[PDB]
Amino acid sequence: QKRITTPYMTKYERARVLGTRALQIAMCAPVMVELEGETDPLLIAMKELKARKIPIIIRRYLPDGSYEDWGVDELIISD
Amino acid sequence: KSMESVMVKYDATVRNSINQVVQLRYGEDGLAGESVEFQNLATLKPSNKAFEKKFRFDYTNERALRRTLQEDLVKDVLSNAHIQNELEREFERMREDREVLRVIFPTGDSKVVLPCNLLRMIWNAQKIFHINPRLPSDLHPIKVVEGVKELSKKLVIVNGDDPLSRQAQENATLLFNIHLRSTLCSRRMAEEFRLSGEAFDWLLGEIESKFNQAIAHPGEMVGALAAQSLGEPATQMTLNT
Amino acid sequence: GAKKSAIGQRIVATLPYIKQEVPIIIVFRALGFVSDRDILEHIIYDFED
Amino acid sequence: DDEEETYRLWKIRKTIMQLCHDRGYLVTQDELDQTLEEFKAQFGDKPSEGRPRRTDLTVLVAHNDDPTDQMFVFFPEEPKVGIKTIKVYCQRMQEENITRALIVVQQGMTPSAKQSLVDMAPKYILEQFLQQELLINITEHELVPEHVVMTKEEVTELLARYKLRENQLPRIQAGDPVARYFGIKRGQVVKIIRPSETAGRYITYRLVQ
Amino acid sequence: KDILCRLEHTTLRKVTANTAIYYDPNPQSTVVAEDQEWVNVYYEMPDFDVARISPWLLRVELDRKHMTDRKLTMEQIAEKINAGFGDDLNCIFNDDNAEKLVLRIRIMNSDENMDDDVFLRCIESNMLTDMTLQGIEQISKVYMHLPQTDNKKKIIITEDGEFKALQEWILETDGVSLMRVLSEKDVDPVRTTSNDIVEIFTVLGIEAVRKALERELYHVISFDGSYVNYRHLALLCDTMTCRGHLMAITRHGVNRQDTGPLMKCSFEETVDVLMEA
Repeated sequence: QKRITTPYMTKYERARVLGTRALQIAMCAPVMVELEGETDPLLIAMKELKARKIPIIIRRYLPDGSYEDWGVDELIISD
Repeated sequence: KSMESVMVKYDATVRNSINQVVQLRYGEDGLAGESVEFQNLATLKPSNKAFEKKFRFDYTNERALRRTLQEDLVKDVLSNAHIQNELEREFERMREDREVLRVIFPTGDSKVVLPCNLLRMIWNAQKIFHINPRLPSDLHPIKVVEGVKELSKKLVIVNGDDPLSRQAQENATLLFNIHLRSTLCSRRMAEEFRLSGEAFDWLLGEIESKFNQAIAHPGEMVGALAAQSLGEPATQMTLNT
Repeated sequence: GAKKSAIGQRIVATLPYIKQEVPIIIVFRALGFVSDRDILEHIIYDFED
Repeated sequence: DDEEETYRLWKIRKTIMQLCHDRGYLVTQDELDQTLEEFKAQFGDKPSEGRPRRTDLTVLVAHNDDPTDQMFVFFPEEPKVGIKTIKVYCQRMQEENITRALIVVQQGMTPSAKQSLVDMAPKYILEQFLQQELLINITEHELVPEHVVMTKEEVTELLARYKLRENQLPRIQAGDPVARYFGIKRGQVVKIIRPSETAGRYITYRLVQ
Repeated sequence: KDILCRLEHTTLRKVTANTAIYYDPNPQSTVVAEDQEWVNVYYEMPDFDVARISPWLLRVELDRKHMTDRKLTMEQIAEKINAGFGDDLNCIFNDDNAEKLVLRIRIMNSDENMDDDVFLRCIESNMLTDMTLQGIEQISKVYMHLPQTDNKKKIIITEDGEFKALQEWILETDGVSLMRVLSEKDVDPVRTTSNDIVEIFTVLGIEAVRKALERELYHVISFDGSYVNYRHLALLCDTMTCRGHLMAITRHGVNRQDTGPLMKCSFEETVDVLMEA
């Protein structure tokens, strides 16, 4: 690793990922984790985050401009 | 309007819109404002003689130790000089930490703001594990001392391979580490808490998870929060005192 | 100025349509009573103090 | 009172010994803990009709880091140092052959003397000080935090670890007394250590501009 | 109390019960009868009479109670007024035993061999207003009180180690004169503090202001009973002192900044900055 940025997902990163996953589900994104009879995109997105199956990589910008790439599975939910 | 620009970066350094650093760590502790809670050190306030007696953990009597420890554990402590030396070492280190606390505060008030309260969790642990005060602790004394050291190593506010970055984390956790040593001192654990070895391990895990949650998330705008927070007290203040 | 302090404070009187404040003695002379005693009697009814 | 003036001179000398110690110049242990009675016997009871003449109070100290580097402090009988008198001090400094030098002023130095000081910026530099300010020590005051000199290599380490520019670190003005007392070179970073209730300690870096 | 009297400012008008001008051509003339007995002993040895004798006499009466309150002696006042005036002013004083305290002043005889009348009046008025006999001009009055609060009381660590608070008399002075008070002997520089932030910047330094500002923010918030975390207070002083100079939170302070022209455009100085950009 050797990265100053925290391995755990930041609260702001968690909010954006959940919003993005919910946005994809409403559009008609294929579900990595099957919904438990849920018509609400936000509810499915939270279960997908717990599963960590979401296909999202987050790029973190350092002051020097170095970029850190973290997979959703690698990131640890803040809550 | 003036403080809205100030914000915390990914490296956790608070900076202005110009990006000039305002603080290396947010709040000088790099921890969330809500997470810190008031706790009593209970080291500086008691007299030196009272502090020495409280943490002495003397094995010479062999009867006070027998009351606070299981028969197998106390005989093992007497059998090995090294185990006794470790018990003496923690007390000596605690005395140095107490002198550091006196340097930090001339008043030396016990009250301080720290992220995790060990006492509240220990009380919850005693109820969960149904710990009995009459029963002597089943946890070996050296294991209690090693557990405090392991927890301090696990929690790092700043992680840097280069020297002075690791030292910065030690300064950030210095107050918490001194409180951790006094609360989890082997003499104190055996004398009153009598916590089981599993309960102590559970407590160490609980503190680590809460401490990681305590660290402030990067990208927060600290300046905007600070300016609005000051306004609410200003309204309470009378126009003419 | 110490010389100004030694003479004492001057009671300049503001009047309508004047560029700068006019001293009471000058305005009193303009009204009349040119003699110093006449100006003094209006300013102080009793000279006992 | 002439005797009170001698007491003031002792306070200035004791603060000067602390001031070079903050710079890192070697200082005699006795001078750091010098008492008024010892100073009064050593230099004379009173300046008027007495051995002290605002002269011979000059102190020469050699830097611990560099033996050749030395600091010399000049005391003037005149309340404001004359333009000619500073030139005489510069000639004495030329014999000393030390770039570092200090001047203590009883009152306020003439502006023309300051103009002479600025032109010779590269060598034989002089730092103006006020004798009244030297009566007390700024470092001893509780409100002033600890100041630690940092080498350029040490300054590079902090910048590299947190990816901060020298400009990013909070700036400290040259005019404030603590910067002058330490005599940190402009553009250098001086570490400030202040106790924090939340963490128990904090470290911040100040860049002199 | 004696140190408080030294700190408190005193002037000639306060010490003198009254000041009067009399015409005495010679000490023997004795226009005022009471001064003659002490004057006669002074008359036996003539001083400064060789060149000429002064026709105009300035007579000063000092209340004993005023001298006792300020711990000031007429003889010390006479020597200090003579100093810095050369031979222009000559002062003679009554014996300490005599109940009345009188200072007799004769104008310089050298000039005889500015109208002398108004010159005597001008010297008398100028000295009374600007005497600065004792104390600091900046501080009008000094008050002595003992503080109940433990923090104000001196705090020491005992051999037992229990913290001990000892009550010490403290002085409160109107106005701000931090540098002069610290210069005065038997005064603790570390304990003494000045409310004015600018005074702290001039003597203590910028970082001392940063610590003082955090303490001031905590003190004002504590007074209304509200609580604010240390982090918020620390940030406000740190951003203010980040420049290294004291800056007020005002439009002019924002105008002098490294911020871009669009921020200045949002600050109502858009026309000038955009043309400059």
